[PDB]
Amino acid sequence: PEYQNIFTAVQVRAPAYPGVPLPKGNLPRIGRPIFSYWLGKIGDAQIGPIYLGLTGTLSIFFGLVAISIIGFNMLASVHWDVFQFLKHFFWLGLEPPPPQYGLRIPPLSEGGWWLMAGLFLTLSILLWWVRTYKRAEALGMSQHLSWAFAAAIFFYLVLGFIRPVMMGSWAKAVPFGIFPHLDWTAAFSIRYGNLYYNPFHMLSIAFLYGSALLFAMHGATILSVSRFGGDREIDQITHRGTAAERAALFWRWTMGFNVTMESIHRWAWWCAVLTVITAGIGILLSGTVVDNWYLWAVKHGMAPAYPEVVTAVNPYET
Amino acid sequence: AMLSFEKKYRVRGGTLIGGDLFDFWVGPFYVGFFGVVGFCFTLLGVLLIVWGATIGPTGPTSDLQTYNLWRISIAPPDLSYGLRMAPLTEGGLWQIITICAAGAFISWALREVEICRKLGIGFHVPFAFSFAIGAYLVLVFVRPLLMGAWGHGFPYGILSHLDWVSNVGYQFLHFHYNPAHMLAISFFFTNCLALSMHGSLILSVTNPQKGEPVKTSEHENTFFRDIVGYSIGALAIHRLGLFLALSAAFWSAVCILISGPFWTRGWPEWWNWWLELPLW
Amino acid sequence: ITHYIDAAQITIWAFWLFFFGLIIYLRREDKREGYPLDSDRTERSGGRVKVVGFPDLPDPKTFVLPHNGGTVVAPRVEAPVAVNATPFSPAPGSPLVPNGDPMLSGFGPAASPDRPKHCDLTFEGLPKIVPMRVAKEFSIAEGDPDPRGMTVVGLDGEVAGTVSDVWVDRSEPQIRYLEVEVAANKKKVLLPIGFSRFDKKARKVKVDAIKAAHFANVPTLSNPDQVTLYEEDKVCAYYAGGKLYATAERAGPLL
Amino acid sequence: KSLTGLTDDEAKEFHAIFMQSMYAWFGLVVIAHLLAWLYRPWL
Amino acid sequence: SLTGLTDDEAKEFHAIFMQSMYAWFGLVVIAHLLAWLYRPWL
Amino acid sequence: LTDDEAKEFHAIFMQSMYAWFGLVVIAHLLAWLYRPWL
Amino acid sequence: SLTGLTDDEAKEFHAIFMQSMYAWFGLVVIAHLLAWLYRPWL
Amino acid sequence: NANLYKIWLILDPRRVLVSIVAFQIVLGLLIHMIVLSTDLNWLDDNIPVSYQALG
Amino acid sequence: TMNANLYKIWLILDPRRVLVSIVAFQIVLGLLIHMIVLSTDLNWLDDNIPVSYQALG
Amino acid sequence: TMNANLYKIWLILDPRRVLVSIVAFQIVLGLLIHMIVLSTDLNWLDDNIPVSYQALG
Amino acid sequence: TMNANLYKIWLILDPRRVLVSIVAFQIVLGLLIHMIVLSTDLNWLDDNIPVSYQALG
Amino acid sequence: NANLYKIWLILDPRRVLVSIVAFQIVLGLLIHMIVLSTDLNWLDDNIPVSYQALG
Amino acid sequence: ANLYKIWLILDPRRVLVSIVAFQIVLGLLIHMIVLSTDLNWLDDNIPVSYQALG
Amino acid sequence: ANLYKIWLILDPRRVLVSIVAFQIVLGLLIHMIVLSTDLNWLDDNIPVSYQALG
Ligand SMILES: CCCCCCCCCCCCCCCCCC(=O)OC[C@H](COP(=O)([O-])OCC(O)COP(=O)([O-])OC[C@@H](COC(=O)CCCCCCCCCCCCCCCCC)OC(=O)CCCCCCCCCCCCCCCCC)OC(=O)CCCCCCCCCCCCCCCCC
Ligand code: BCL
Ligand code: BCL
Ligand code: BCL
Ligand code: BCL
Ligand SMILES: CC[C@H]1c2cc3[nH]c4c(c3C)C(=O)[C@H](C(=O)OC)c4c3nc(cc4[nH]c(cc(n2)[C@@H]1C)c(C(C)=O)c4C)[C@@H](C)[C@@H]3CCC(=O)OC/C=C(\C)CCC[C@H](C)CCC[C@H](C)CCCC(C)C
Ligand SMILES: COC(C)(C)C/C=C/C(C)=C/C=C/C(C)=C/C=C/C(C)=C/C=C\C=C(C)\C=C\C=C(C)\C=C\C=C(C)\C=C\CC(C)(C)OC
Ligand SMILES: [Ca+2]
Ligand SMILES: [Ca+2]
Ligand SMILES: [Ca+2]
Ligand SMILES: [Ca+2]
Ligand SMILES: [Ca+2]
Ligand SMILES: [Ca+2]
Ligand SMILES: [Ca+2]
Ligand SMILES: [Ca+2]
Ligand SMILES: [Fe+3]
Repeated sequence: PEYQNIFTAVQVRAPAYPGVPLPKGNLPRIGRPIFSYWLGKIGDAQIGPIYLGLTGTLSIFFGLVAISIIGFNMLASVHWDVFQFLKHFFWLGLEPPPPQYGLRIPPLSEGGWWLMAGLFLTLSILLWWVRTYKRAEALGMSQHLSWAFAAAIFFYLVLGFIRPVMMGSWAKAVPFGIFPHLDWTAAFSIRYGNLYYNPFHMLSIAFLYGSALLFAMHGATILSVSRFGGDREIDQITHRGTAAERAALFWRWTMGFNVTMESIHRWAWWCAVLTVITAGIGILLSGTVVDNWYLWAVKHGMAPAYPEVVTAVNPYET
Repeated sequence: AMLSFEKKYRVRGGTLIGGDLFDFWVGPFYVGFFGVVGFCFTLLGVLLIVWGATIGPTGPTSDLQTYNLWRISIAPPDLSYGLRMAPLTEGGLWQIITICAAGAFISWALREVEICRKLGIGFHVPFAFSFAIGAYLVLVFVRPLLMGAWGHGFPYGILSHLDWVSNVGYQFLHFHYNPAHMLAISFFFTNCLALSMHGSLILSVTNPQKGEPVKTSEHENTFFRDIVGYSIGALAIHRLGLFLALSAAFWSAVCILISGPFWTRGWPEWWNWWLELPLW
Repeated sequence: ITHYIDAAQITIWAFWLFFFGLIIYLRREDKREGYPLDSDRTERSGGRVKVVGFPDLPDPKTFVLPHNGGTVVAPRVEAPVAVNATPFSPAPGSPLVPNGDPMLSGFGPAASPDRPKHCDLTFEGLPKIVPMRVAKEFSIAEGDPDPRGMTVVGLDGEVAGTVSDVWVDRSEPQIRYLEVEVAANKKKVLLPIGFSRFDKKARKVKVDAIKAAHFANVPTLSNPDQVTLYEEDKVCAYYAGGKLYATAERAGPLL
Repeated sequence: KSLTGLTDDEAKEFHAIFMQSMYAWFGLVVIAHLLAWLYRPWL
Repeated sequence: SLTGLTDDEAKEFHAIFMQSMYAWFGLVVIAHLLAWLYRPWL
Repeated sequence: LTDDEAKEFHAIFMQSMYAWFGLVVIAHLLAWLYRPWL
Repeated sequence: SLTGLTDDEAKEFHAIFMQSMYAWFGLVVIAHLLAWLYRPWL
Repeated sequence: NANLYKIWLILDPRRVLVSIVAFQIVLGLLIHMIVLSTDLNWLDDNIPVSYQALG
Repeated sequence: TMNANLYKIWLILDPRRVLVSIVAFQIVLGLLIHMIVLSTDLNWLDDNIPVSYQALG
Repeated sequence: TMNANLYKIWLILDPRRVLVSIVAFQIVLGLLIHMIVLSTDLNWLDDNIPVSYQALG
Repeated sequence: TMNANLYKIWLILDPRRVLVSIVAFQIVLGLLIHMIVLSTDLNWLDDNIPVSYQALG
Repeated sequence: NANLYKIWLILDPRRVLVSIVAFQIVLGLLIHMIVLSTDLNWLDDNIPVSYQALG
Repeated sequence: ANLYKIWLILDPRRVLVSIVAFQIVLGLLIHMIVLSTDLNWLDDNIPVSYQALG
Repeated sequence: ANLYKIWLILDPRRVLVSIVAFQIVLGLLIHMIVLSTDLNWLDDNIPVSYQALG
């Protein structure tokens, strides 16, 4: 047997770190940090403090309004009956405006709340993007997080905003609800002739699977060399240690090639980012360019053919 | 060839099977006993896949045979064969390739164990890879076995296996409501977010703004505390990423394992236990 | 009208162009350590031939260390370092066998590079990894046992010593090493947390990596109140050598 | 100073046992196909 | 040299290489003749 | 590589490439006579 | 002075580069004339 | 310009040559395929003859 | 109507990176616009002008 | 026409690894050829020769 | 027609290691050959020989 | 040009050769597969005869 | 004439192993390609079909 | 005559455990093979169908 470094067996405590000092113009952080013993079994025990300037304050306000408009309409849809709200929660949703209204602002009683929730969540997310940018700037760090976040925002924007406007109707955006947004996902594939045959859907899957592949590989690799301090990747990158050396040789010996302690995080960065880049393109092309992905795949010679063992007379021909 | 620091690690021993017989490298690759065995399973499986492409579903002279990369398909047997071996040209080829794949996959993982033993590192990577193998084996062994026919396996074709997934999913009307499937997807999605967060942070502290020194552990913790009020820690982020990726694979296996063997109706109707509770 | 070319097909081809460019970019970044490769082609060419594969190595980047720590470059020319081992066979691709007593050979899983002889620093510039004797602001989290005073046992259950102190990470609070006062020689040696299992009810730390008698040769610290990167790797590698070397059965194989 | 560590005499010695052993294997292959051709000619 | 082989060593390997390659191509031509005689494809 | 070594490689490289191109031309004349494609 | 080459080496490399590129562009023009005679696309 | 040659003092000639070669090959493969996906396709145009019919 | 000291921009922005980026940007834009034009009525490749070559055979 | 110095190949190619490579490839190749032949009209197990055993019983 | 120095193969391959490899190969070969034969007309389990035992009930 | 030999002071002769061999082999396989995908296919043209009809 | 000097540039061992690996792969590929076609000599019922005997 | 010397070169204890693990799998394998054929003894309604007794 051996220690697997999954749980911290013996936690130590020190007075909470208030954070690296930020340049003038940043607001003071807020909150008195607390320690969670149980969070400390799997990771860092400190919770807080937090930074909250104008960007994040504006972001949270937009976001609370958006979330409440959704919940209010969910509760209204079971006539304020809290017990039925809990019964039906996973089924409830806030529905996009009917197609008859196009891209015009629809009535409060029939779609106006969705558009307001969509506007304010979108602004809330865009302000959160600025927050990720500013927090790196104040620490003197490069902008990799905000670049990756922008890729996720791109996909989010394509789903609910760019494509509906291109298609001339808010009715083609996504409803706010757990199971309702799953209906939207399945119905979208049905309507557009089977999303499996969308090549950017295929790529997005390759990269989503690859993210789990790469984090399983990297996550597992680092814990196996954490006995050599391999989790301390900053100093393994500047001052290659036997942690970084043994990690590369494990993979070199397994599959014939390897990366570095720094560059695995580039592979990881791009794999995750390409998941949502290709997803946005795939949705951006659906309805706007390709109306039936299967027939598009047939046209370019991709669709498999099978021996005919079932077949049906088309009653519309007869 | 070797990494410029590699030679001092190329130590003898640590094998599970084989000892001195196969204890050698071939270029970068370590071989060993499970390298030899895995190579044979792999080359056979790959060559039998290509042979299936060569003869197609109904012989090399028919219009259905094709080397088109998207359209090549090697399919499992009809369900009527049950747990028996079908003729090679009626799905038996698929059946032999499956065993090669399992043997290729399991041999790869055990070779990894021998490499860990040489390097004196933990066994997390072959352990984690076992979850992917388990999911493949749930798909081609456990779930077909519980339902009584190897033909419930999926076909080996780049696009044809998406048709399998599609038609198996819609057997349950609305497969999105599978609870293990929802949980697994949450893990797949959360894993992707976490991976982009981790990659970004390491690159942003080791490659800071021009004129800045390399940043510190204190910067890393401060940075996510500044954004979300919490930092999990540089060790724990690797703990988290492994947990999310493995959880995604595990609940994948669960979500397909229950679809047929432990549930036969539509997946939305499963949630009627919730709806029918005597609270509402 | 009808056209074979359409925007979905155009865009997917554009992605492949981007993607293959990305792959070559990534493979360049991958070669900032360990390259050019040590081969027998470079030996026989008299060094004329450098093995680097494709793509070739990028132009060097610079890492500026805080607190006037200097500059690191990548890739970098690294001086060859002798391997304390002899080939099992003269044929290419053969493993090597450690010289002398394997635990002390610095070879195989006992091996490690020569990291810098300085201490990793906190943002404020203090030695990052230090014993609790020095960082008096640290304590054991309530609910968990204090490792100080616990008994250290080797892979064979024999008493190797007692935990004499606990070494913590001041930047990101956690135990990184236990300090072990070895019974046999009364020296104080580091024990990485990665090699330690706590048996809390027994107040025993179990170390599967080495035997009790192997603790006498844990590499020693030049300065008892701090630890250099160089010493960190030498310490961890010595325990790791035991995983393969500490008993005969560990050589393998199973069958 | 050969690449494989074999001396010149060892290469000759290995080569002679290797060549004899391979001819015997190919000989069995010829017998198998003669039997196969007699049983089930395929051209 | 770039391979470590001397000038005389490259002439020796070249003579064996070229001899072995011509022999292998001779087998290839014999096979394509037999295949052409049994089943012409053009 | 020295200057004289580069001329020697270049002379042998060019004759080899033109020879390779000669086989390429012969293959296409054979292919054109058997199966003209334009 | 930023790539290592001297000012004369850059004049010499530029001269060979331009003649090479013009030669390549000449081959390109010949191919498109042959293409226009066989299959005019405008 | 008469001093345009000084571009080889800022751009590495070794890198520029390889990049051009790589770009030209990819462009050449890409353009052939584009033309093959239009009316200009010269392989399956059955000119001078269709070889699958004549056999 | 241009400034005389505009040359001082190369004291602010790296000229090597500017020239490389311009080359990269121009090559990509050129590919994009051709395909944009290809996907419109101005399409010049599959327009059967001067003739249809598939209809010729 | 085997060269007199063909034995020198073992000065370049390692015996044990060459031996392992040959044994592994031939086993894979022998398994492949059998499965190729079985999936054709040359099939010798299901050819009901000398008799069919699912028919006889 | 063997080589009288064929025993020298044990100076190249570790004899104790070859034994373990042979035994496990043979077990997997036996499993493969049975499965393959069971997929054919020679099938001895489902041939209703001497009788079909499902038709007894 | 007369000084064209100096390209091997710029580009590694060893690497250029290996790149040509690898590119040409892949290009040759690609071109055969493309041609075989067209009307020009010389393997399935039943020329000079269909051998499967002979059986 | 000085073509033998190729072994002063390209490693003779590396060329050999590459040729062997390439040729075995190409050889397997060509057999399969030909077998997918009318030229197939295994499934042509030549000289006879042996399954039509039973 | 010297077959006992096998245990001077292969560790007896893991040979045993391999055999035990191998035998149990093979036993499960052979039953599931037999059960999936006409020799099936569970669903053959011999000596009687207990479901039909309902
Ligand atoms: C509708 C959209 C809605 C979006 C809403 C978003 C909401 C937010 C809005 C505000 C956005 C603000 C944006 C940032 C503001 C300024 C930030 C800043 O600080 O700039 C200075 C910044 C920092 O300067 P620096 O000195 O480099 O500092 C770097 C650090 O030292 C440390 O740097 P480093 O050392 O880590 O290196 C940096 C990194 C650079 O990476 C990045 O920073 C950007 C990452 C990309 C993000 C976008 C994804 C791209 C998706 C492309 C795929 C699309 C499919 C179609 C393909 C088309 C392309 C052909 O290096 C690389 O990774 C190299 C990448 C190489 C590219 C791929 C290689 C191949 C290229 C082509 C090869 C040739 C082709 C033929 C080949 C033939 C042979 C095969 O300047 C930069 O150089 C970095 C540029 C990145 C900023 C802009 C781009 C990212 C942000 C926008 C992303 C938007 C995504 C949406 C995509 C939509 C679908 C297409
Ligand atoms: C009607 C169409 C024709 C046809 C048209 C062409 C045309 C046109 C060409 C080929 C070429 C080749 N074809 Mg074809 N081809 C046909 C059918 C086939 C079949 C088959 C199963 O039917 C096969 C396997 C081949 C195989 C081959 C190769 C021998 C060769 C390309 C090798 C290469 O890329 O080298 C890349 C390797 C290197 C650069 C390595 C270095 C060079 C070394 C030293 C030389 C290696 C051996 C050399 C290729 C031998 C043959 C030349 C003879 C003229 C045959 N052809 C049909 C019948 N084929 C090409 C060729 O022969 O080029 C000269 C070529 O241009
Ligand atoms: C109606 C449409 C025409 C057609 C229209 C064109 C046009 C128009 C052009 C080509 C060009 C090329 N075509 Mg085309 N092409 C047709 C059919 C084919 C077929 C085929 C299977 O049917 C093939 C294999 C080719 C192949 C080729 C290449 C020889 C060349 C691209 C090389 C390159 O990318 O360089 C990238 C590599 C480099 C830049 C490396 C450096 C150059 C080195 C030193 C020279 C290498 C040898 C060189 C390619 C020899 C060819 C020149 C001759 C004048 C043909 N064509 C049909 C019949 N093709 C181009 C060309 O000839 O360019 C001059 C070009 O402009
Ligand atoms: C109509 C078709 C014919 C037929 C036509 C042929 C033809 C034709 C050939 C075979 C060949 C073989 N056939 Mg058949 N075959 C038929 C039906 C069968 C059936 C069956 C269930 O119906 C079976 C099981 C077999 C079995 C076999 C094998 C005995 C043999 C391939 C061995 C091999 O590849 O070794 C792989 C090779 C090696 C490992 C290298 C050589 C081994 C040497 C002897 C020394 C190695 C010892 C080494 C130190 C240790 C090895 C062990 C390792 C640890 C693994 N045949 C029918 C009746 N068969 C071939 C044959 O007999 O080869 C002589 C052959 O040429
Ligand atoms: C009607 C069409 C013909 C046909 C047409 C051809 C043609 C044409 C050729 C082959 C060749 C080969 N064929 Mg065929 N082939 C047919 C049927 C078969 C069947 C079968 C199950 O029916 C099999 C198993 C084979 C197998 C083979 C190989 C023996 C050989 C390729 C070896 C290689 O890749 O080298 C790659 C490996 C190396 C280069 C390694 C180095 C050399 C080593 C040391 C020696 C290896 C063994 C050697 C090939 C001996 C076999 C020679 C015999 C005279 C065939 N043929 C049918 C009947 N076949 C080729 C050949 O013989 O090439 C000379 C070839 O050109
Ligand atoms: C468990 C979390 C995730 C995960 C982790 C995981 N995978 C891993 C590892 C780990 C920890 C490795 O260490 C290992 C590795 O070495 O990666 C570089 C591996 C790996 N995961 C891989 C693939 C991969 N993993 C996937 C998924 C996942 N892996 C997870 C979601 C998938 C998906 C989602 O589809 C694939 C494509 C390989 C890159 C590598 C294992 C390589 C290997 O085992 O090589 C031997 C086998 C061959 C070279 C080919 C064998 C060919 C067969 C004999 C015939 C083919 C049969 C096959 C079933 C046909 C399929 C056809 C169609 C479906 C197209
Ligand atoms: C009563 O409830 C209280 C108040 C107590 C709080 C409880 C709240 C609860 C329980 C909320 C529950 C929310 C849930 C379950 C939400 C689930 C949401 C899901 C799954 C959403 C999934 C996808 C949604 C997407 C992708 C939507 C995208 C929409 C976009 C991008 C819309 C953008 C709209 C814009 C930008 C509009 C602009 C308006 C213009 C400018 C055009 O005006 C003319
Ligand atoms: Ca809905
Ligand atoms: Ca034509
Ligand atoms: Ca036109
Ligand atoms: Ca028979
Ligand atoms: Ca029977
Ligand atoms: Ca023909
Ligand atoms: Ca035949
Ligand atoms: Ca019974
Ligand atoms: Fe990491």
